[PDB]
Amino acid sequence: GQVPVSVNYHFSRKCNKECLFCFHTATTSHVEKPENAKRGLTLLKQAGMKKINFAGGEPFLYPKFLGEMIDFCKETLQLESVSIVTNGSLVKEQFLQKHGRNIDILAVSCDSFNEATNIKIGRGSGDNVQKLYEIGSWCQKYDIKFKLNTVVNKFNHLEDMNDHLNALQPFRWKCFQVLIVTGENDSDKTLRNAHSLTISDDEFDRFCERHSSQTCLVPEPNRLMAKSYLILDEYMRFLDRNGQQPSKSILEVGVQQALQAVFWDEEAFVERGGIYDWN
Ligand SMILES: Nc1ccn([C@@H]2O[C@H](COP(=O)(O)OP(=O)(O)OP(=O)(O)O)[C@@H](O)[C@H]2O)c(=O)n1
Ligand SMILES: C[S@@+](CC[C@H](N)C(=O)[O-])C[C@H]1O[C@@H](n2cnc3c(N)ncnc32)[C@H](O)[C@@H]1O
Ligand code: SF4
Repeated sequence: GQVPVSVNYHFSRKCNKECLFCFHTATTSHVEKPENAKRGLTLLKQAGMKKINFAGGEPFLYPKFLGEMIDFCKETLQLESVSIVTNGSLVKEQFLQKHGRNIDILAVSCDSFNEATNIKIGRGSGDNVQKLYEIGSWCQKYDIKFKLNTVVNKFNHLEDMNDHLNALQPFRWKCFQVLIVTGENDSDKTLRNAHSLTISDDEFDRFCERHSSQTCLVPEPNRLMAKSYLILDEYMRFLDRNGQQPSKSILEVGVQQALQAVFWDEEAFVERGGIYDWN
């Protein structure tokens, strides 16, 4: 069986924002009890997990749970890399002061540095860029690696972000071609429809070209993003991200049997840079 070296745990689906492309929508409000999440994280560690990314959903809607899991994953499990990805709006300095020793990487999602763009996308009410710079400075202060995630879409594919990126200096800048996920953002029956925001291969490439002097840039065209992640849902089942049913929960059948039920393109994972110096 595959070794689940780097795992995204979408532990909640609730979110405070309305990004028009969102591919992990608010279809439930279930979250595992802390004791059960810690058991699941323990099984993943024992199966060879090195890196955990907390996602959703917006993680900072659940700071008590998130802090508990981050402290556990570093202090108890001794994971090599504990990461979070957040829209940044609800992050407070106090959280990084309290839990910063246990956070390896903090990724903030900001798709543009024109505040009109972030508002039209539906992520922001006009303070995302300001908040991003603030979080950048806190990571500096609390010894956290600072990472930026950008979705390249119809509304921002012509933008030039170089001066900002030169000011921010994240160690890692993920540039995702907006991705369609069956059952999440692919019709008018779903909570989103991203079809009107999708871009050509050539548009995505010209964006990456515009930013070719950024050595932190990590591009992810649809080909490399689609099946290259290990994704646990709010019940700690692995998701196939293609319309297939989830696995059974790792808490019910164990990691090996759960992972067997999904496809994970390990060739894609390596090629996109999934293994890196993540502490
Ligand atoms: N088909 C896919 C592919 C990816 N994702 C999600 O998209 C996000 C991408 O965020 P990123 O910061 O790239 O995740 P990490 O795993 O932290 O990336 P890396 O280790 O490469 O820095 C993750 O939450 C992942 O689970 C998804 O929901 N569906
Ligand atoms: C679902 S969000 C969860 C964490 C948090 N709410 C945030 O937005 O950072 C995880 C990452 O996927 C990105 N993402 C969301 N929808 C996407 C899509 N359709 N295609 C590509 N990336 C997308 C987000 O911008 C973010 O960087
Ligand atoms: S991508 Fe936007 S809508 Fe989706 S979970 Fe993150 S902030 Fe919320």
